[PDB]
Amino acid sequence: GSHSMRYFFTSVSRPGRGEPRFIAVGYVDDTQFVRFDSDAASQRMEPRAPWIEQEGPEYWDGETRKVKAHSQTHRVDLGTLRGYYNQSEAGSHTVQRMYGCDVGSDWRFLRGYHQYAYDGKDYIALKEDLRSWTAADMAAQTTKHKWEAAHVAEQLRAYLEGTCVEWLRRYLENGKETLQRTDAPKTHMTHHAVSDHEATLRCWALSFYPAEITLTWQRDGEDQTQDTELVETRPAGDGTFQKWAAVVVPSGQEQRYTCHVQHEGLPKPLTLRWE
Amino acid sequence: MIQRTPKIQVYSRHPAENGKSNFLNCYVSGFHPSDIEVDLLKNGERIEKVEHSDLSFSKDWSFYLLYYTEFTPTEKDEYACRVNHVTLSQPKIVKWDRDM
Amino acid sequence: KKVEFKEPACNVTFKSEANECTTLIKCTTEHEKLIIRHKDKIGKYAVYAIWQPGDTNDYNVTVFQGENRKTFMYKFPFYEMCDITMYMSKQYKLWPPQK
Amino acid sequence: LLFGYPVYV
Repeated sequence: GSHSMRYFFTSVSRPGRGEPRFIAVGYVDDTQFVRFDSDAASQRMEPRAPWIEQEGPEYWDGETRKVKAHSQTHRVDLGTLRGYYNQSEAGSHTVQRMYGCDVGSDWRFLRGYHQYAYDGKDYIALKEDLRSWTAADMAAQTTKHKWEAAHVAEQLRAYLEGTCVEWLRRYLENGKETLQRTDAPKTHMTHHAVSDHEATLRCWALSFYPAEITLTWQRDGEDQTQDTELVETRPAGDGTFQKWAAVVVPSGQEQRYTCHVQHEGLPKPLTLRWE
Repeated sequence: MIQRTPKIQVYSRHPAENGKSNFLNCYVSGFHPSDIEVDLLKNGERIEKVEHSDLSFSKDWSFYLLYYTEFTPTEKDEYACRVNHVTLSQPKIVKWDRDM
Repeated sequence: KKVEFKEPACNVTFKSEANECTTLIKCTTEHEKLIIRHKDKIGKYAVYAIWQPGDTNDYNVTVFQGENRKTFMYKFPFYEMCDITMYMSKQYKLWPPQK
Repeated sequence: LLFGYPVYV
């Protein structure tokens, strides 16, 4: 199957109250494996998945040094950005960064990513060809120019198509029991009386992995929509995910509706009918 | 700047049964800035033993966090999640309806 | 030139994940290096796996120093710990897994 | 594994 590795970085300035709050987290597909929190006692990159603990001291010392370097750069970025936008030295601002790679079913490089956001808005992003940048405003243009001269894209391309993919494969193997698995959803339907004229039918999908899933309602065959409510897929806390889809139906007509579940772990789509 | 109101989902890890240990989850997502206050309440009172996931975010840069605590459902006890964000004028309270 | 090998320091930890009992055997040594062997796995720092009723309870660790080495054999009560670790999944009959 | 080249905006 296809897999991905992603690192997410968030740095928030808190002027007058010490250094910015920096949080870094690493993911392989839908499971987190490492984190770094500037406010944590350790001040070390820390494991968030037992399988990453198979990496030795050199890994942890090396990743700790590199994550602190990322923290340091973002600390400077916050200063640079407020300067770029002529903002007050007393306000709180946020810089976010994400980068990573995807591999196809062959586990060979598929695509790479490297982008930034300032105060919740796109700032600059590496394009798909991994050779050009996408800058929004004037400020981002300044950054772009600097990165082009510093050959940042060239170094990222080498990483994304090389080290990134190679280590992703290493992780996939070292944590195969959890990463290369598929947990089919456990499904059931609930009924909720809303009035003596109608009721809410809710289709649940629980304990599934990966997070990708499709839940849809149909009536006597036709596809229901706009009448169906969906919630964002959410974490159960045990490494698995949940999701539900609902539809308001007229009392006595419940059995006319059907829920359809599509998931990687299901040999074939599921169909649930109430009662 | 950019400000997004947090979406809030309060639910249990497993379908709830009185007497069986379970986990109460409060998943907050789609918010920005990251500064947010989240408390899990039992009969209106704040639960002290509450842990949360490491701050992360989606493709649109909006943040998401999972707050959780181990609890044993009772027929009487009421649980809820209290969230306050810059986007919220007052704390928002989403009750655990135990519908699953 | 000879070596009076010290026994490696090993710790076995358990984590409930997706209703399976994951096990992690992590060890250290003051010597050059070590190799942990459990089931079909080998590791210089730790060995990760999912433990299910019927699985082996053995592991061994070899410490090295130059051209010298010594292997230490171990048994561990994996079921006992997994049973404790999977308490919540057991309530909903999600553990032990189907044989 | 983390990218090892420090980058500044």
